[PDB]
Amino acid sequence: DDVTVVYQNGLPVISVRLPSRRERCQFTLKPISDSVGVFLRQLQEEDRGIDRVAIYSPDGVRVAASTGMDLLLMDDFKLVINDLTYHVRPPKRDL
Ligand SMILES: [Mg+2]
Ligand SMILES: [Mg+2]
Repeated sequence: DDVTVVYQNGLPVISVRLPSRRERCQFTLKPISDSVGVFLRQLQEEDRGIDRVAIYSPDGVRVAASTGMDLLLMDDFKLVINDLTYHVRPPKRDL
């Protein structure tokens, strides 16, 4: 039921269950040009049931929206969607 990150054709695909449906949904991101803020906006656009979304470091520090997805994906992070927190573990890719 978690959030997964899987590279397909060289790009990260992030799959998540959103609050309003059981059908999981996947988001493909461009690491070098998309930011954290872009991903969060896509989540909100996909599900109007989302009131709150944010990404945190494993230590619980909020990640800036302008941070590139490539930088975020170098390590674990937390994704908060409404009242649920997901621990996300991306595969270690160089930089
Ligand atoms: Mg995935
Ligand atoms: Mg991280």
